[PDB]
Amino acid sequence: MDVVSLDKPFMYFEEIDNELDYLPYQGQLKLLLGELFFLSKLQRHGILDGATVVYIGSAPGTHIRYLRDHFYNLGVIIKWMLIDGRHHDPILNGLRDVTLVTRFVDEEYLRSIKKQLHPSKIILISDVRSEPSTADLLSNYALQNVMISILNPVASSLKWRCPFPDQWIKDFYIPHGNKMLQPFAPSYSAEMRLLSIYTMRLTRVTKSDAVNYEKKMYYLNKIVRNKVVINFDYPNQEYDYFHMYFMLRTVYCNKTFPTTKAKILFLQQSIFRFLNIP
Ligand SMILES: Nc1ncnc2c1c(C#Cc1nc3ccccc3[nH]1)cn2[C@@H]1O[C@H](CSCC[C@H](N)C(=O)O)[C@@H](O)[C@H]1O
Repeated sequence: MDVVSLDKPFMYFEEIDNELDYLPYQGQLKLLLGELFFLSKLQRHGILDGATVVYIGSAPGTHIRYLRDHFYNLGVIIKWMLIDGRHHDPILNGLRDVTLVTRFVDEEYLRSIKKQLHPSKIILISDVRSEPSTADLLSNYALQNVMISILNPVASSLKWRCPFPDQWIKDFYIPHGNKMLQPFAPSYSAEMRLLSIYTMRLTRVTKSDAVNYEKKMYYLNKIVRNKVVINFDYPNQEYDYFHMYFMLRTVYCNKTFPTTKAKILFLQQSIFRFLNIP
């Protein structure tokens, strides 16, 4: 891995500044970090407390247990509602504050869960997916807009991977938000998480945006993520660990540590141990 000297990683897609012509249970780690990042940002904004997290497409959702235990141990009052047609990981069983729902959501069912949660704050996390086609994605993203227009969450994190330019169909619309980059994504994934705080204006996505995404993400996965951050004071200086480190320092802990590095190391250790990563 070519060596590089960096002050910070790319945290949002907008920050990628160049382009190029296109672990065990790593998937749970990718979800866990981005959702710890998203929910920790909401905690900083004082809006996570008293909210209800509605996670659609949450199964098996092994990592969600770590998320709940994290905020439960910080004293943050959160109710979870995990909805999926598939059965969740049994490690999510027996938690009074976690509600498991075995159902594929449609418009009608989004209306009813809104009814039963209103007027409580809703935080939406979506990871629904139906290799997928461009029509599958357009259906998925429409459904996610339908989640926002009906559930009207105070914040959302949405699965967001633009369709490839060579499989384009039609321009579509997605919510405004920051496009959060995911460490420990698959080697050449172009998926981000669309993070939005609502104070919902939609954005047109065009075929040129699909070209910009494909090239920016390829540069990120070929060049950026294969670097060693040699100034990085950490047991592992590979970029994805550099990237994970900067996400993890937005996380709160009841425990006190002598240094920030000691805090990130403890958190990473905790996360890997629960996910059974060496
Ligand atoms: N409507 C839904 N509601 C809820 N969950 C849904 C869906 C959905 C769909 C659909 C669909 N196709 C249609 C075709 C025609 C008409 C209407 C249609 N509607 C898929 N999923 C779940 O998304 C997960 C992705 S992996 C997450 C991984 C997870 N985040 C983890 O932590 O491991 C899977 O577990 C899957 O079961």
